[PDB]
Amino acid sequence: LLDLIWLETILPKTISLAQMKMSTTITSQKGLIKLYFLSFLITILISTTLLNFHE
Amino acid sequence: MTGRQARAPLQFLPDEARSLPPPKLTDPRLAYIGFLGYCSGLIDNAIRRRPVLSAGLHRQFLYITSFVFVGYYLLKRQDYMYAVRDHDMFSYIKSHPEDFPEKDKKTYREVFEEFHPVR
Amino acid sequence: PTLRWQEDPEPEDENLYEKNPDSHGYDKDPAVDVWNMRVVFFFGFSIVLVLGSTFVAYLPDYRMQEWARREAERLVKYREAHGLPLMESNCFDPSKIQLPED
Amino acid sequence: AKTLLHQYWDIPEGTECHRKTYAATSIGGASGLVVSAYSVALKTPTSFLEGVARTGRYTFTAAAIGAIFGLTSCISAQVREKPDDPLNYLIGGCAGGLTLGARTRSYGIGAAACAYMGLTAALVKMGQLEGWKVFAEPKV
Amino acid sequence: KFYIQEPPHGSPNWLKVGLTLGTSAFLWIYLIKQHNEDVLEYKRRN
Amino acid sequence: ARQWQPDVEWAEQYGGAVMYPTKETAHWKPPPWNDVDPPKDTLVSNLTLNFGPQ
Amino acid sequence: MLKYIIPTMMLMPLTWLSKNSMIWINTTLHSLLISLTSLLLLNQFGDNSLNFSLTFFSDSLSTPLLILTMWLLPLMLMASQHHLSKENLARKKLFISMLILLQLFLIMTFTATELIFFYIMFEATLVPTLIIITRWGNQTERLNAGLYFLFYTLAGSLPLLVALIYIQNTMGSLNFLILQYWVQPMPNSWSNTFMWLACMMAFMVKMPLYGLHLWLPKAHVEAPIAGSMVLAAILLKLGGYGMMRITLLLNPITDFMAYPFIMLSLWGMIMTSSICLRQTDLKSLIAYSSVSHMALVIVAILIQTPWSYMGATALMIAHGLTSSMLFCLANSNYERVHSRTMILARGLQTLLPLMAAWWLLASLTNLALPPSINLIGELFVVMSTFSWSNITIILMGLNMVITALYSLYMLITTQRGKHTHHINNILPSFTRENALMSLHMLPLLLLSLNPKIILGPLY
Amino acid sequence: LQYGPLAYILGEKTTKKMTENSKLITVDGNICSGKSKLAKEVAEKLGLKHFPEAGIHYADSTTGDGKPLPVRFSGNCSLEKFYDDPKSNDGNSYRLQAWLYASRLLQYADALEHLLSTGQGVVLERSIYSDFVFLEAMYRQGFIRKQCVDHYNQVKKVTVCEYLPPHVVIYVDVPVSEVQSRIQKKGNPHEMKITSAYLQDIENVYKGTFLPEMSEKCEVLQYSAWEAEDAEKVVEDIQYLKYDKGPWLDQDDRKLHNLRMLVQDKLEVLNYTSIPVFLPEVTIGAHQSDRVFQEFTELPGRKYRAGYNEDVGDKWIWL
Amino acid sequence: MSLVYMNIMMAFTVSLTGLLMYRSHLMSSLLCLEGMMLSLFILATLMILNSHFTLASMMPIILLVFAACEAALGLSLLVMVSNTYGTDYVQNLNLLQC
Amino acid sequence: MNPIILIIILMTVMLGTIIVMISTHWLLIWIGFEMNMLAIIPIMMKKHNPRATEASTKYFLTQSTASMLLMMAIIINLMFSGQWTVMKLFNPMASMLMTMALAMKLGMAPFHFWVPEVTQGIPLSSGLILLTWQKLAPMSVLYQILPSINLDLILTLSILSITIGGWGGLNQTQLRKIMAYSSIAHMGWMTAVLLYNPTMTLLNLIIYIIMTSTMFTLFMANSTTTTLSLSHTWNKAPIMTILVLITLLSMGGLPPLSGFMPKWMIIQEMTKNDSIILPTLMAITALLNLYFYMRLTYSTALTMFPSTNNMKMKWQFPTTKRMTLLPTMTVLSTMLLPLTPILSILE
Repeated sequence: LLDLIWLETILPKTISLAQMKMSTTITSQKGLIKLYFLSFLITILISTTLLNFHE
Repeated sequence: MTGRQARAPLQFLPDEARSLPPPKLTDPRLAYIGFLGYCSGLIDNAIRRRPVLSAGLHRQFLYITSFVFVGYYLLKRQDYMYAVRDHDMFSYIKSHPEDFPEKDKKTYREVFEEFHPVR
Repeated sequence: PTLRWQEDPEPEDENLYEKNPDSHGYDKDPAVDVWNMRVVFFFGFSIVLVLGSTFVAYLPDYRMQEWARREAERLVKYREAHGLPLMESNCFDPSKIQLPED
Repeated sequence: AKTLLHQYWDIPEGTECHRKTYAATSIGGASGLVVSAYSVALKTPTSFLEGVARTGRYTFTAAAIGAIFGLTSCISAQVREKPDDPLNYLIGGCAGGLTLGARTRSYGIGAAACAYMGLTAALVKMGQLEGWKVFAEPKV
Repeated sequence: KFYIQEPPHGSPNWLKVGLTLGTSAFLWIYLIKQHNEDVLEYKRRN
Repeated sequence: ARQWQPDVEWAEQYGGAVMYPTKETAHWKPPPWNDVDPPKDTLVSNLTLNFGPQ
Repeated sequence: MLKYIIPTMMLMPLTWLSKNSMIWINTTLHSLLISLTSLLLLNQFGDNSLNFSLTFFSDSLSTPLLILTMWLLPLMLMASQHHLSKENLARKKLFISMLILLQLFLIMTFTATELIFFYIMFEATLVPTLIIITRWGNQTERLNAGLYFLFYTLAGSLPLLVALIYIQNTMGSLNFLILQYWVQPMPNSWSNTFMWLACMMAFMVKMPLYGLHLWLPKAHVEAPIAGSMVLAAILLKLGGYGMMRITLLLNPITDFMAYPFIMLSLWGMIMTSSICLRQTDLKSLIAYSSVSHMALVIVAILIQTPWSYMGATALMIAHGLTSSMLFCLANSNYERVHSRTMILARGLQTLLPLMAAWWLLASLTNLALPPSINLIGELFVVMSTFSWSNITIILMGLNMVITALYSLYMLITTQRGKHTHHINNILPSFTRENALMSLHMLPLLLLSLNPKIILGPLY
Repeated sequence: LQYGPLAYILGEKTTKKMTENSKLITVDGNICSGKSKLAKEVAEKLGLKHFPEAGIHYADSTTGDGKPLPVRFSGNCSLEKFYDDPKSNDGNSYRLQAWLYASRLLQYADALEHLLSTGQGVVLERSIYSDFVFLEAMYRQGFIRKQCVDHYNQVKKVTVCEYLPPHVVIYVDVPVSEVQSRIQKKGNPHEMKITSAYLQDIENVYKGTFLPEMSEKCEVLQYSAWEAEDAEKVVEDIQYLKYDKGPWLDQDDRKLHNLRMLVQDKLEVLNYTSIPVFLPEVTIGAHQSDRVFQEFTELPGRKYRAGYNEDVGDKWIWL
Repeated sequence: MSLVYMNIMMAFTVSLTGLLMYRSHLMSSLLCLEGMMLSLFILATLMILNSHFTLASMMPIILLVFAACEAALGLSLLVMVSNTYGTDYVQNLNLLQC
Repeated sequence: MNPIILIIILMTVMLGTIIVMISTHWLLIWIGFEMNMLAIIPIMMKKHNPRATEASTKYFLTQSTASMLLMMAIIINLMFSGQWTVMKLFNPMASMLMTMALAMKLGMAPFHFWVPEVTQGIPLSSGLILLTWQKLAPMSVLYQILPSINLDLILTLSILSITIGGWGGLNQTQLRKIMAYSSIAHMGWMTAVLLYNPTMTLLNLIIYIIMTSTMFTLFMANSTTTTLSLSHTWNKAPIMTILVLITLLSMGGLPPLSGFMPKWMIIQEMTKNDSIILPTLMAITALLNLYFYMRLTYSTALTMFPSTNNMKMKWQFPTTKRMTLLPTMTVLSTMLLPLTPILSILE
């Protein structure tokens, strides 16, 4: 228990599964470019009204 | 650093560089560049399936000549750049006296130290 | 109806004996094995091992040891001869000090 | 916005409660609206009703994270009265992580959320109390 | 010997190797001249 | 040669379209080696016109 | 020490343009010449170090470790045939030149002035061992072993660089002598604790500490023998060397934040000495043995006593020698039975009547038999830790009992009593293997006669 | 050598080497009938270069010396084992088929490269389209699992669809019993051991799929068994052949430049030979590949860029 | 502040949002690019005429000749897209999957 | 595609980048970016297939909308203080729009969704030349307009660009998308240091362009798009293996190799400021973007996959491609650790 399988579940598993989930949510996109320009739109609006950048 | 000889835009070396000594013979950095040139010749013989360390000796001497020449000019410009950095630093030292005070170097007779004895 | 591979059943027990039972440890060239015997049994045991043993048997006074012996002998003889207590405390001068006072 | 995260730093620490907790709910709901805007712009939820439902889930969960964090911060600061140690916000980050595990209805992800959120929140208070500047000097 | 229908090269030309050796020796002569000029300039200015 | 070598199932892992599968990765396909996807037929624009009687 | 550096650069291309059936004698002879050359350096007298223009100096923190590395190189090399003998001449030259490059960066690492240069040469030590163990590891997860190795050593060792740049631009240059002379204590703030935690944590991962020691055992069971001995002896003792170098600065807060690390290393020492009792896979027993001894080393380093540092370097040198030897005998047994598993290879008392004597002598040096330098190290560390807390001697002696128990069990299990009468392929032991035995242990006993050399700079 | 785009621009052209002698005439047909007899007759009576039997060791014959290396380096086809027993679990049909495909693609590129080099036209036998038909026929016999046919079909979709077809196809038709009589009279027992339904499927596919799907591209000359062995009539029919159909009439110049500077440096063509799909009959494992490549590179002729290979020449390695 | 500048900046921002969100026609995307060209044109020209800075009236003519040749390039690309497919929809571009 | 016309179009790419480098007038910079776009469209579609058509479509739309947003920034700049010098700006709103237009152009994490799409379907020559020049040229403009940038903008884009280019790179079993995600990570690094000492960023530009040149030269040496083909180029070409080993470890950033001099000098002149938590976060993410390099190196040379034959046929024909300048760029990219005081060659 305490050495092998529990250290393999504390350090490598949590990090590795977090990187696996973030990779399989980021790169798992399809080719509808309307979505990417909507991301551009919400990036411009979050830059204007959420956090001040000209101020 | 921003020029500070932002007048001549690509003066590669002024007459200001002709007062410091150039990089001398058998300095170790140019010898390192020459060994890197020989390694470039070795791997160029390696890729083209011709025998390594053979039949490309004019290309060996070509690569060594080219890298030693380029590294020589780079060393010259390098030493000029560090020299002008040093000289501008010392000009700003000698310019403003009062922002750089001589710290009154108290000897250890009176400089107290917290001790915290470790056991 | 499937194999997934093609390679041969390899290797075999290529015994380093059954050919040259006089031979020493490594591979099948029966001259350079004798040369390896020569180099690792003259340059590991003959010229390195006992020479290093006699080098560490006596080298100069590593970390100033016998110097420290004789200097301590002479200094304790001094501090017997002058009657002052040997190894007075306060190695630094008790006058040459500045305590931060209240 | 920088003005209301500065409002979250504006409360003495210390306690002026209902206000620190409302600022925490506002920050969490703003972050949840950000993440819900990304997740509705990158998915095509098909259709608008499910988009409203997903945005409601992400905003309500992030605001509940902010609420529970502000609650346990306020209570720990009232009880133990120590603005030096960030151990109060260590407890706060673990409480937020366990409630994130409750809102996702898993246990392993919740325990990892306790660990990571507790350590990062203790780091935030620890670096604020010693003083580590935000993003820049920007001088030399 | 052993080849069929040509050796493509292996028998080199006699302009490329002469060109490379010529420009290499030329660059060596130029850098030696550069170093002599620089030592002369340094010892003339200081 | 008695040493372990990577094999057909490691080769199947390090291939396909993307490495790590999801519930949504079935729509991805490995790319064509020509990088060409030829076949489609466009004859809907065989557009008619009645050059008529009058 | 540039007279040590430039013959290593003049040894490598000789192996490249060495002809067939002549790589071996050339490399072995010239590395033994390097061993006499290494023996010339031992001169460290009295008050100061022995310095050399800016890059180089020598202390007894570095001199026996350097002699250990350059003595270990021919032993390393002569372990490293007969398991790549049927491979190509070019790949053989590539492997041997890779080991020579690794030795070169190790000498660079032990003869370092600045800790920045120490960091560069630290991950220069890191890089070739990756390629060696992952290419020639000879099992199905040498991949996983090399990957865990590289990611733990980078991901621990990396913020150490940022802390070193911070010490650079807060105290001027980073000579060890200036840091002896310009140091000042940094009190119990929080950022002091973070900088100390980053530096010591990088080294903790290199040790390995008990929290992150899953690093080691895959990289020992899934490596060739040269990289095995390099990995264990020189990398773990290099980590301890680096901690001994950096801990001269930042004294006043280690009393406040060393209490988790000492505790973790003690209880992990007990748990690791218990876990290397009952496992299979005979190779791995010595791996967790090395984990247990380096945990003892860590406790010794951080309790900050001159007795503790003398015993620490003694335990480092003794365990490097013993673990390298015992790895080589494990490779001999794996040459015999093609197993790596413990309970299969049995007997070896009728068969191989003097290979058993080297197994016995190695396990007795591991046991801390009293002329072994292992016992000198363990004894000084026990004296210092009983001065440290007056009750933690029970964990020390329980470690002592269990250590003798598992080492002697590893002896008598496989190598006391009955062949399984189906092995029937062992040949009598080669002169090469016995040559590696008498190259391990004769310097151990002849160092055990007059061991005043190997004790630390606090002589 | 020196050929490229810079030599193209600084040089004249690639166009003015046309026409009426530079052409791809391709006599194809059934086994044991359409071979070197009629092809070397037309190579005689037309004044136009020829290529021999494109078999296993053509890749040996194309470079160095033309020595047929053994089947550990040029195989592992075992053609005589294929004619003895084409049923083995260990894989003997498809490795032979893919090797024939790659070697015929090599000789086809040789023919097209020498055609683009100024002329003067070539006569070919048993090109790669016929190899496609050959594998489809021995799949109809039931000798290859259909997944591996799909592998070959993916290879054929990738490679040939960016090249040019030949100019003319001269088909030979000989029935079953006359092929059996000629293959008796040749005397090879391994040739006799092939079965009759195999030839029947070759006939069925090679008449009902190839000659239809030519479809006035690669204009044809379909001769029977009784009307053959006359170089005069077929060379007269080739000079009858007005050149008006197919992709060869419109290039214009630039795609010919692409083919000239693409067919050279033949590993460029060989990029798409092995895909790989990993093929449980084709992929040789690691150990065998290692010792085969080493025991290939200790041959004295093929030893690292034979133009610079010591003990073969070229007596100039500059001291 | 010259109040007409407000409506022209408003027209720019609306043309930008129209460029970003779009239903199916890439033709309409090129069309909103042309409109955004016109918006920057009119704003820069009214700037130059308020300033009387008539040495540099190069902004209008050169900005719109360049952005119009950009629009011509886009139109030829749309010709090629509608050639190698049936239509020019945003759908049937989802191949070359990321 | 007549080769004279190809030399013309390459000279116009050179001309667009030089016009960007050379002027003080803002409209000339916009002309340079636009001419770069116009000529970098037909370096793509060197083949026929419609993958290149859709990639050129997506690239054209995003590149032109970034250029128009930059023109908006210049026009609002001259609504305010009216000068045609490339200097410190005089509007925070125009600096906002200008940084976001350059962020859309050279690739940042909210703005990078076109980069693996454009690099997937195109040939390697077009991909190499667009990565080199389209990540070169706006660094000149950024170097010029650095004294008037809100640091939150560049810093947030740089942090998020490094972590997105890291997190995306772990999954792709292609090669061009691995290289594109690595490009996004390095552009985040090359932007993150801009407001502190830009000699670091421009020397990072030099080193990154040398590295990408060696990478795409070693992939022009053998037409490989998957790692399966990399294993078969292990079995057919042995020196390619150890060069992929050394250059992939150099893209990793390991100290005795020359991939370290970019990162560590950046961390030096970064942590001479009071930012410590951010360099340790960034460099832990630079530990994160190394695993796909490790599995790539495993698939090439450290392990030996089973190889399809017809390499038995291919062994008679050596590597008879063309190499741009492989050995010089290689040993300049790999053995350049001890020349860290060639930092100051730049200015």
